[PDB]
Amino acid sequence: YINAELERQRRKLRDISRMLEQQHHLVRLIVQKMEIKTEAD
Amino acid sequence: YINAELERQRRKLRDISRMLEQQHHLVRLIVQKMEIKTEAD
Amino acid sequence: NESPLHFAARYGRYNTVRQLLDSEKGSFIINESDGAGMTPLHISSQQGHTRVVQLLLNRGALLHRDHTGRNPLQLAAMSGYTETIELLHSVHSHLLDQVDKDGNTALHLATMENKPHAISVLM
Repeated sequence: YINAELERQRRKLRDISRMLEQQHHLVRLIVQKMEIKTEAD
Repeated sequence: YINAELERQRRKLRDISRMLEQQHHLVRLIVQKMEIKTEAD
Repeated sequence: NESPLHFAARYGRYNTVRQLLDSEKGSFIINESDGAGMTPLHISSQQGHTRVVQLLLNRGALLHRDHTGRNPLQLAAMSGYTETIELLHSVHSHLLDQVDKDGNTALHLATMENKPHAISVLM
């Protein structure tokens, strides 16, 4: 039961890590193409 | 095997925490330099 | 909703802060509290915006205290922003050793919320 729940949390941390890398690509895309006029230095 | 899988999940939670702090810097940058015209109070 | 200066001070938003303090209203709006009691100097440093809190000090903001009795040093210490308490200490060196309504200092508030990197700078 310990070896069948540690194996279950390993598949859950792999889904969190893949969702977070797909989202980090989009957030990093927004700042490349965001319009900055009023708050420009 | 328990000590070699708890050690593996410690390195995985460190990668999730570092990816999430690099992304929290960018999301917080967007609201500093986002253009707000129509939905301005 | 909230004031246009309380919105701009907590979300970075530097050129809007400098423009609102340039207007004719921008003399008594700089020291105005909200329902929680925080001035724009409190919310800018709670959120850790270190070059917006500097412009509020070049324009001479007053060091009031909120309903819990906390100065801008203690709010930034609860959130663990190290670069903004090294700036507030360089211009006001008497806010370090102060207390609140419950008697807690900045070292008390940084340990209630597990901020280890601030404790090495508070001490």
